[PDB]
Amino acid sequence: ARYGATSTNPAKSASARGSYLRVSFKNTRETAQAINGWELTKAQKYLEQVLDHQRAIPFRRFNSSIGRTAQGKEFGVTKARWPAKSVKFVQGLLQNAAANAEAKGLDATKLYVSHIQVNQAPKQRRRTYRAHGRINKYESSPSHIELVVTEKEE
Amino acid sequence: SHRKYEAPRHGHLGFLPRKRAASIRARVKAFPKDDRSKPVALTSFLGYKAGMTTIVRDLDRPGSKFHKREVVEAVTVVDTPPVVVVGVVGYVETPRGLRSLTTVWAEHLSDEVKRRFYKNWYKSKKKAFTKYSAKYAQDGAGIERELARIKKYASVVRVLVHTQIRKTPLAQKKAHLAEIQLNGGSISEKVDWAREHFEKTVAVDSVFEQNEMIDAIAVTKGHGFEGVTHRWGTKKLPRKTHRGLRKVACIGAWHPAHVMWSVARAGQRGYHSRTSINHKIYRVGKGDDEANGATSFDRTKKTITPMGGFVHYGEIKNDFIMVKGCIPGNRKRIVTLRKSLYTNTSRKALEEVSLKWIDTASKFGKGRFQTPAEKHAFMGTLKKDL
RNA sequence: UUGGCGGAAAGGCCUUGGGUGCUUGCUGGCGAAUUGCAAUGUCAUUUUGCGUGGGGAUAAAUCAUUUGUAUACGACUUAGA
RNA sequence: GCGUUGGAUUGUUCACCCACUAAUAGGGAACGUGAGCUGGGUUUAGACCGUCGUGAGACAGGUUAGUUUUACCCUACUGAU
RNA sequence: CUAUCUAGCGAAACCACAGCCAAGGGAACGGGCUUGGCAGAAUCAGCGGGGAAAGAAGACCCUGUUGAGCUUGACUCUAGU
RNA sequence: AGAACUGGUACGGACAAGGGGAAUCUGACUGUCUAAUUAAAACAUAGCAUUGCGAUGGUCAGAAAGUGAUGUUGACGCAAU
RNA sequence: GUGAACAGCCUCUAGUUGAUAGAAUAAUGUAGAUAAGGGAAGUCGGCAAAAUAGAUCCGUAACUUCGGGAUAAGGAUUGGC
RNA sequence: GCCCUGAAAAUGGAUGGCGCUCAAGCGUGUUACCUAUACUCUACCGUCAGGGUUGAUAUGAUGCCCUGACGAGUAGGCAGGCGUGGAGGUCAGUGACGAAGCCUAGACCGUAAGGUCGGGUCGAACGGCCUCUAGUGCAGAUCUUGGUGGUAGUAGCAAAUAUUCAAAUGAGAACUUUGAAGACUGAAGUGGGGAAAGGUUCCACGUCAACAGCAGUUGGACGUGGGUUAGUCGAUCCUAAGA
RNA sequence: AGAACUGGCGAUGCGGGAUGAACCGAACGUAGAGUUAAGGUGCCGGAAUACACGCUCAUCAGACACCACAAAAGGUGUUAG
RNA sequence: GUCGAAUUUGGGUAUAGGGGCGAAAGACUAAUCGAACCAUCUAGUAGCUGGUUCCUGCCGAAGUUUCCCUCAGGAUAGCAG
RNA sequence: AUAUUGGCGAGAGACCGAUAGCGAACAAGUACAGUGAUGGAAAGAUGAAAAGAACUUUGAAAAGAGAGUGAAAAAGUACGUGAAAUUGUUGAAAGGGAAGGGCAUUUGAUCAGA
Ligand SMILES: [K+]
Ligand SMILES: [K+]
Ligand SMILES: [Mg+2]
Ligand SMILES: [Mg+2]
Ligand SMILES: [Mg+2]
Ligand SMILES: [Mg+2]
Ligand SMILES: [Mg+2]
Ligand SMILES: [Mg+2]
Ligand SMILES: [Mg+2]
Ligand SMILES: [Mg+2]
Ligand SMILES: [Mg+2]
Ligand SMILES: [Mg+2]
Ligand SMILES: [Mg+2]
Ligand SMILES: [Mg+2]
Ligand SMILES: [Mg+2]
Ligand SMILES: [Mg+2]
Ligand SMILES: [Mg+2]
Ligand SMILES: [Mg+2]
Ligand SMILES: [Mg+2]
Ligand SMILES: [Mg+2]
Ligand SMILES: [Mg+2]
Ligand SMILES: [Mg+2]
Ligand SMILES: [Mg+2]
Ligand SMILES: [Mg+2]
Ligand SMILES: [Mg+2]
Ligand SMILES: [Mg+2]
Ligand SMILES: [Mg+2]
Ligand SMILES: [Mg+2]
Ligand SMILES: [Mg+2]
Ligand SMILES: [Mg+2]
Ligand SMILES: [Mg+2]
Ligand SMILES: [Mg+2]
Ligand SMILES: [Mg+2]
Ligand SMILES: [Mg+2]
Ligand SMILES: [Mg+2]
Ligand SMILES: [Mg+2]
Ligand SMILES: [Mg+2]
Ligand SMILES: [Mg+2]
Ligand SMILES: [Mg+2]
Ligand SMILES: [Mg+2]
Ligand SMILES: [Mg+2]
Ligand SMILES: [Mg+2]
Ligand SMILES: [Mg+2]
Ligand SMILES: [Mg+2]
Ligand SMILES: [Mg+2]
Ligand SMILES: [Mg+2]
Ligand SMILES: [Mg+2]
Ligand SMILES: [Mg+2]
Ligand SMILES: [Mg+2]
Ligand SMILES: [Mg+2]
Ligand SMILES: [Mg+2]
Ligand SMILES: [Mg+2]
Ligand SMILES: [Mg+2]
Ligand SMILES: [Mg+2]
Ligand SMILES: [Mg+2]
Ligand SMILES: [Mg+2]
Ligand SMILES: [Mg+2]
Ligand SMILES: [Mg+2]
Ligand SMILES: [Mg+2]
Ligand SMILES: [Mg+2]
Ligand SMILES: [Mg+2]
Ligand SMILES: [Mg+2]
Ligand SMILES: [Mg+2]
Ligand SMILES: [Mg+2]
Ligand SMILES: [Mg+2]
Ligand SMILES: [Mg+2]
Ligand SMILES: [Mg+2]
Ligand SMILES: [Mg+2]
Ligand SMILES: [Mg+2]
Ligand SMILES: [Mg+2]
Ligand SMILES: [Mg+2]
Ligand SMILES: [Mg+2]
Ligand SMILES: [Mg+2]
Ligand SMILES: [Mg+2]
Ligand SMILES: [Mg+2]
Ligand SMILES: [Mg+2]
Ligand SMILES: [Mg+2]
Ligand SMILES: [Mg+2]
Ligand SMILES: [Mg+2]
Ligand SMILES: [Mg+2]
Repeated sequence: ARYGATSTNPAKSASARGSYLRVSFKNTRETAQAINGWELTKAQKYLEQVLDHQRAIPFRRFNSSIGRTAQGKEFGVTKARWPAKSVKFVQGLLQNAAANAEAKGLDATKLYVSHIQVNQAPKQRRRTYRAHGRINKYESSPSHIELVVTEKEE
Repeated sequence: SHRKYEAPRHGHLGFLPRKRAASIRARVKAFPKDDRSKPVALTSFLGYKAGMTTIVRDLDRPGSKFHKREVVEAVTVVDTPPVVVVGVVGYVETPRGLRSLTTVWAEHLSDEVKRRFYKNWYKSKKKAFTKYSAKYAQDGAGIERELARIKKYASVVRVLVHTQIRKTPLAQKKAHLAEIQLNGGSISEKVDWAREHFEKTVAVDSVFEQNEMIDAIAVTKGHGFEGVTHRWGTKKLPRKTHRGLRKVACIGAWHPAHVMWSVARAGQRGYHSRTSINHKIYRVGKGDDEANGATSFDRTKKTITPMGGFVHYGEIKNDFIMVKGCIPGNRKRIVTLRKSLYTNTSRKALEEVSLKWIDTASKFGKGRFQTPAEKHAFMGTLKKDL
């Protein structure tokens, strides 16, 4: 309960979330922003294509010195990637939201991703060993992911 | 302090930037100055670099220690199929430079030139110029008025011509379209020349002649990212050098506190547009003319195509221009040959070559035989055949 | 509406003929008010969307595969109903 | 504007000589340039000699050995979208 | 084999704010100030001119009425003899 | 050990495995040290020379001892250079 | 087994197949090499690299503490049957 | 007098720039004009000074009012005030019908320190006034503790020749098991054992939240258990340097 | 580098000298109006491309003190003596 | 480089901080050596560096005299509240 | 009669209130480090009561969406409240080699006062 700021009808909306998921926060944010606002089935097809390496997730914020690819032209970017782990997590949350929408009795053909946000979970801490007997952090950046799918109206 | 030992600069600053050319076809940035008394003729031609070979010819150079005896010279052979005239472009003089007033194309365009106007030909609907072809419905009233505007205006007239690349062994299959300036007086006749020549082919015999000095404009062979040592010829650092020795040691003084444009730095080498001048044509041979590679002294029935074909290009079956030395660009690459921009009279030009022998041995190795007939005559009978 | 001229950024200029409206060139009749003593007292041009009608035509590019005249990756050059 | 060298000795700058050359002009750019190099010298710690000092030690006195670290940031430049 | 790209993983140095120049003056070498030149999103790979780059409260020099190692008929003592 | 024949005169056919000579300065040599910048000509060495001492002693320990090392020793020894 | 050999290389018993991987093959690197002619002209300095290398036979200087120098130097041969 | 020669330095650049030639240059004269936190007047704030006013209801004579002048400021001094923890008195002060706290480009008051209110969140205490008291105010101290960034999804995860196919298990297999192939350690081993050390890592079962810098169904991980059998092997006995 | 008197900066803002601690003017509570100081009135830039008498043409003209430089010596350049 | 005797090394043992040990480098003595590590005296002293926490109002300096083992400090007189 | 930072038993405070107060409010001289002498932390709070989420559905599962308990789940044992740095989503605005600021006004948004 108590998702992020949403401006859609809870009666026409269905939500899903995953917390403390050990997946890169930056990659998951880019994956979520790639499908934010999309139709449910179109977003699922796009995520399957990304997993197949047929389309790519455009990296807009966490993209410094990552690399260039030709699949970013449709998104007006040169920097896109294929964050398979984030795509799988978001696909799991999308199918969870589809199940909840079906349970509530929403039109699956009118479902679009009305809201999706990824934020930083508490970091899981490990240690790495560095020259001259030094110890540095090796922390992961897990994600809390949430999304709400709503029936499109006029 | 000073350099303490003077040395000429590494590299030429007039060839900057050392970036990739914007197109695989080098632009002709200058055409011969128009002399309004000569007949209307093309000032350039479009061909493809096939490869190199060697010839023997008597050197006609009075005053030389080695006059009137035989020299072996490298020559580059460029396949030059006739270009089809498919358009006409007029340029009027403006205080801001030359400006294209209008362009009048031919009625019917081959798929070869139409392919240039598409990136995906296989899935296209080939609608190009279909409404333009309707401009010739009954009399081409719009067309003749458009040509009349070119005559009333447009102090410079260029024809739009494209290569017949399906006649070359290239798998490209897409023609190269270029504008060639029409030199010769009576601009009205230039449009008359172009209009009459719509859908018509122009052969290399009408542009180039034997012994003529022509200009080679082509995009050089690309070599990707290159270090300073080979990109500019800078001195290799000693073997003792830490962090590598294929570098430039000092890239700048403390002040100005910036790397200067004149310092050799690593980057892309090659694939640059070059215009190399004063290359002499030694042959204007004809594709239909069997025994292309023969001379008045050999008479052996052999074409210009080397035994086994030009390496990486194939067999030459069209008109070809043989130039002395080498030209920018690699094999299979589109090249444009233009007239010399001045009248060169130095006894290197105006010197009339007559070939004595043309090398037709295989470029695929240490070729021993000019013709398959000679190979059989030498080795005799083999077990496989012959 | 007729014809001509203008390519330097022409996109405008000149002209034949008729139609309609005004005509303060001159002489008349009618109306104004209350915006209350002034309040720019809203009259111009610049895009965009939308609805109603009429006119007009019925593609490409990118990804993916491939090529290698190219190339770190992009990019470039290709080919494929 | 365009060139202004190859070498013997010496860490050397400088100097001198051999030789070619058209010429072997003089300089700056934090006495340009060590996250460009090298470390021959100077300029740590080891060691020898001469002089000085009673001595520990001193020497623009000589000699030998002696770790040259980091760029992935911004800009600049070279290329590339 | 890297470097490059991708899947997964994933730090550190450093960080007044930050980042285009020329000249002027200025704490006498500016990224900011003044006068000019200029100046168009977002970027990738190299690179080592600059950030008087980073690493260390300069180890060279000086001061301190701060030491310490060592030496000598410095001063004052002392084990032993 | 020898001979004949044989071969793209190859044959320690891969592996394996001294470069050599003429000298100069310096330390005799073998050996030892600054672990983590100095392996050296530095230290050590046999050799040479000097000094002290016959035990109620020389040299050196212990705060002191009915305490010790040399000494389970004796000048061809121990101790200090 | 080859080989003087616990040298190097390969194999039998036994054990392992464990180091994050995939795709291309730019620059600059790390490691390994080659290079026509010249042969230290590079450099402080032959640094680094190359050259020599096993075995049999011939031959082997100055000097010397007569013990060495010495594998001096310089040469010839090497397989299979 | 003006101008020219004398008059050569290094990034491209400076009457400030543009530019200016009976000047927009130089010498000189006459006016008009522009504007400083300066000057004149006025308004308001504060400070200082001189006064008026207990003839009352007049509760603020530290009060009210009149008049004149002034106001820069580091080190520094003094004065008047704001705020915090706690304390005595008082407001028979506020509050579960919501105290404190926190958020609030919402409003008001004060020059300011700050104060007050509206809304949201929240849940148990708290405040105005007179006065007392101090462990009483932070932007720095390469300040301390803790947390968090850009760097940055970047550097990188490159020594030890090397892995490949199929099946099984499993939600999921480059990494687990089995089989096949190809290799390596090549007996001074990547083999078989032991001493020091470790202490259950040995083995079985179930099992993957964390670790195995990828992954994982596997493990020297996790949870539960099982396992070390001596007259002859050692300690134990003896003595060595020594204590 | 060191003294004397005074004024300033330090401690000080403002207008001007583009830019500047010291120079010129003027010292500062919050504002309005007016006039000015020094400095300026081609544009940047508010203010006369004002008036008047003359001088100067520079193939490195010249352009407001502090101040950001120029000299001796020359010129039938030109002007006045 | 050395590799059969001044060899390498396991275990036990002895030498402990102004002490040991040192084929000697001020070398080693548990990543610590020109005097190890731990705790305490100790919150050691520092004329030296850094920091020093709310507002407003009023006034408002000095780098000068003399003395000091004094010249980075203090006292004194002066300036100021 | 005088001393008493130790032991035992008490009564108190203008003392501190979990980075404070003893190092230790808690399995604190504990975990852990060092060969050793010694060094030595961090760490309190759901809710009145677990009433700690029965059950349905999606997923292999962790969990999610419903349902439910509860005064409150804006209290879910990662729990009284829940700031800032920093981050995501949505909304609004600006942006030619910084940004932030002052005077004055335009414009947009919002708002008290009679
Ligand atoms: K001393
Ligand atoms: K010392
Ligand atoms: Mg970048
Ligand atoms: Mg490491
Ligand atoms: Mg370590
Ligand atoms: Mg020079
Ligand atoms: Mg070349
Ligand atoms: Mg090196
Ligand atoms: Mg060939
Ligand atoms: Mg220098
Ligand atoms: Mg440098
Ligand atoms: Mg360096
Ligand atoms: Mg040296
Ligand atoms: Mg002496
Ligand atoms: Mg990178
Ligand atoms: Mg500058
Ligand atoms: Mg200067
Ligand atoms: Mg700076
Ligand atoms: Mg500016
Ligand atoms: Mg670099
Ligand atoms: Mg730099
Ligand atoms: Mg210092
Ligand atoms: Mg220091
Ligand atoms: Mg003193
Ligand atoms: Mg003292
Ligand atoms: Mg002392
Ligand atoms: Mg020796
Ligand atoms: Mg020996
Ligand atoms: Mg050493
Ligand atoms: Mg060494
Ligand atoms: Mg044998
Ligand atoms: Mg060679
Ligand atoms: Mg050779
Ligand atoms: Mg030779
Ligand atoms: Mg030399
Ligand atoms: Mg040399
Ligand atoms: Mg060598
Ligand atoms: Mg020999
Ligand atoms: Mg010899
Ligand atoms: Mg002059
Ligand atoms: Mg002016
Ligand atoms: Mg004047
Ligand atoms: Mg005023
Ligand atoms: Mg004041
Ligand atoms: Mg208190
Ligand atoms: Mg409340
Ligand atoms: Mg706020
Ligand atoms: Mg409560
Ligand atoms: Mg305090
Ligand atoms: Mg703070
Ligand atoms: Mg402060
Ligand atoms: Mg700090
Ligand atoms: Mg910290
Ligand atoms: Mg990386
Ligand atoms: Mg690496
Ligand atoms: Mg490996
Ligand atoms: Mg593997
Ligand atoms: Mg297997
Ligand atoms: Mg093997
Ligand atoms: Mg096991
Ligand atoms: Mg892992
Ligand atoms: Mg895992
Ligand atoms: Mg276990
Ligand atoms: Mg026994
Ligand atoms: Mg001062
Ligand atoms: Mg000035
Ligand atoms: Mg004056
Ligand atoms: Mg003006
Ligand atoms: Mg003169
Ligand atoms: Mg010493
Ligand atoms: Mg103190
Ligand atoms: Mg005052
Ligand atoms: Mg000081
Ligand atoms: Mg505590
Ligand atoms: Mg808490
Ligand atoms: Mg509540
Ligand atoms: Mg909470
Ligand atoms: Mg925040
Ligand atoms: Mg930009
Ligand atoms: Mg502004």
